[PDB]
Amino acid sequence: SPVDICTAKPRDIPMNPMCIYRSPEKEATNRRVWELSKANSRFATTFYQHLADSKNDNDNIFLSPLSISTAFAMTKLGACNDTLQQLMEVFKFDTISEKTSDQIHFFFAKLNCRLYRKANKSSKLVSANRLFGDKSLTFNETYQDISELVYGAKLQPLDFKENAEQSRAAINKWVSNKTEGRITDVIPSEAINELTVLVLVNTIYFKGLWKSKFSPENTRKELFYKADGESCSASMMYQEGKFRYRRVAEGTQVLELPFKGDDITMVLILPKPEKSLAKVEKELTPEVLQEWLDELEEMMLVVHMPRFRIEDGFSLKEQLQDMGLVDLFSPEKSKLPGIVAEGRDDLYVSDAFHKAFLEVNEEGSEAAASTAVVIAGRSLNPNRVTFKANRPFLVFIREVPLNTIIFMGRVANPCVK
Ligand SMILES: *[C@@H]1O[C@H](CO)[C@@H](O[C@@H]2O[C@H](CO)[C@@H](O[C@@H]3O[C@H](CO[C@H]4O[C@H](CO)[C@@H](O)[C@H](O)[C@@H]4O[C@@H]4O[C@H](CO)[C@@H](O[C@@H]5O[C@H](CO)[C@H](O)[C@H](O)[C@H]5O)[C@H](O)[C@H]4NC(C)=O)[C@@H](O)[C@H](O[C@H]4O[C@H](CO)[C@@H](O)[C@H](O)[C@@H]4O[C@@H]4O[C@H](CO)[C@@H](O)[C@H](O)[C@@H]4O)[C@@H]3O)[C@H](O)[C@H]2NC(C)=O)[C@H](O)[C@H]1NC(C)=O
Ligand SMILES: *[C@@H]1O[C@H](CO)[C@@H](O[C@@H]2O[C@H](CO)[C@@H](O)[C@H](O)[C@H]2NC(C)=O)[C@H](O)[C@H]1NC(C)=O
Ligand SMILES: *[C@@H]1O[C@H](CO)[C@@H](O)[C@H](O)[C@H]1NC(C)=O
Ligand SMILES: *[C@@H]1O[C@H](CO)[C@@H](O)[C@H](O)[C@H]1NC(C)=O
Repeated sequence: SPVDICTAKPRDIPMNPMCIYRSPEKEATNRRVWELSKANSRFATTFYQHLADSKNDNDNIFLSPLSISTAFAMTKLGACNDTLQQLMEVFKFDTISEKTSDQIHFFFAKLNCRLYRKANKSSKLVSANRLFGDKSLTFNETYQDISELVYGAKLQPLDFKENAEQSRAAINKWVSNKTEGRITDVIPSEAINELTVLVLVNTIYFKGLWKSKFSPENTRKELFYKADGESCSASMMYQEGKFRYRRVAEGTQVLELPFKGDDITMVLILPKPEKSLAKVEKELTPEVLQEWLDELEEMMLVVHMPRFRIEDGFSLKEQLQDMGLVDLFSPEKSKLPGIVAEGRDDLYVSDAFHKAFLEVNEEGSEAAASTAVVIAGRSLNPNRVTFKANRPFLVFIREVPLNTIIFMGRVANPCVK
């Protein structure tokens, strides 16, 4: 073969983007891949807190932080100066020993190969990345080749200048194809206009089978009482088995439900019966979570968990700006000269969107998500569909061997609307 970046060694691919940043001084590939995972999780939890804090406590939250990271790592390929430094610091890519910014993508390809280049039994875990550039412009060749080489991202030309809305529909349909119909409207209406230069897209799809499934015979319907609202119907599944469990500080229950193969698991964090999720969420760090996992012991238990689905869609502009990502979104100060032929400097991100889906039932779980960075479109207002319910719990879908948070969120409403 020409190249499988997966087997390749760091001194093989000539992965040399426009600008490089050196992180201040504060196997080697395998240890760096483990370091990338910690970065992603610190980004995950920190990002989670800002998102949580901007939403109602009784509303659902669901996302793929990995997706986001990937999408903005692709965006980082043509960044420069403070925009390059900001991307590095916000996604915690500057927490790895290797100071070079160009090295990050290499380990991200390693990480991605481990994740999605096995296709391991009863654990469909696939990912697709794509760049959608205006059809009249000329993209830097090095940028295109590296984006394809590292992220598997080809550049599909779309007429943004004359057919913006047709282009948006084309991108949403591409995302729909890669997520099995789960993600249908990543880009919201009017996000893409006539001046849109490029859209960077990531998508992840999961479908797992439970290692120990619930039987539909034992599933029963029961009334769920919303915050102040009325009641709704929720389908509660039941099962009795041996699960890795632990009740940590303050009556906080941590339960792990493995997927066939044991490489991918779902983790549930339920706050004490009366208490809220605010404390757990406020003190939520990667290290806290790792401590909890380390305290888990196998144990016979009865599991009552709902059969449900939750979708969540939002802009990421607010939260990332608050986290330190300011330059990228400013027309005036954004620096992305590695994308368009002739090192073009007037590009900035107008908005970035995320749409995630989660479905849990008797046979297993299925998740999907998509991130999309729009360069030079219109910046709109986050259309909030605040759906309040009660007594929420945390959900995490992780890859065990690779220390990776794929999906993450809060299920507050288990009813079927
Ligand atoms: C998104 O769009 C896609 C279309 O663009 C949709 O995909 C369509 O999905 C259906 C199934 O869901 C699929 O049917 C299968 O077709 C198989 C193979 O097609 C290939 O045909 C020859 C060889 O067979 C290839 O050379 C040819 O190019 C075909 O198509 C390409 O296939 C690749 C993958 O092989 C495609 O996908 C890419 O895959 C890569 C992975 O590296 C990555 O995930 C990409 O992201 C992904 O895009 C690519 O789209 C295709 N390229 C081109 C240029 O077209 C059949 O082999 C298969 O049939 C088996 O299954 C049935 C069902 O159970 C059995 O009954 C059959 O017998 C058969 O089983 C076999 O039986 C043998 C006995 O003879 C036995 O020995 C053997 O082991 C096996 O058991 C099945 O019919 C469509 O082909 C596919 N469309 C296209 C155009 O390919 C997708 O649904 C869309 N998603 C949404 C949500 O809309
Ligand atoms: C496309 O981007 C590549 C880098 O990703 C540019 O190539 C660089 O060219 C300048 C020459 O002045 C030097 O910095 C290096 O020789 C090249 N590589 C690196 C690592 O920077 C190339 O100029 C860009 N092409 C266009 C037309 O914009
Ligand atoms: C960053 O900006 C300065 C000027 O603002 C420029 O001279 C330099 O080439 C840029 N990139 C790096 C890697 O410093
Ligand atoms: C994972 O298990 C199934 C066995 O049929 C298959 O998809 C694949 O061969 C296995 N993955 C690897 C890494 O071999």
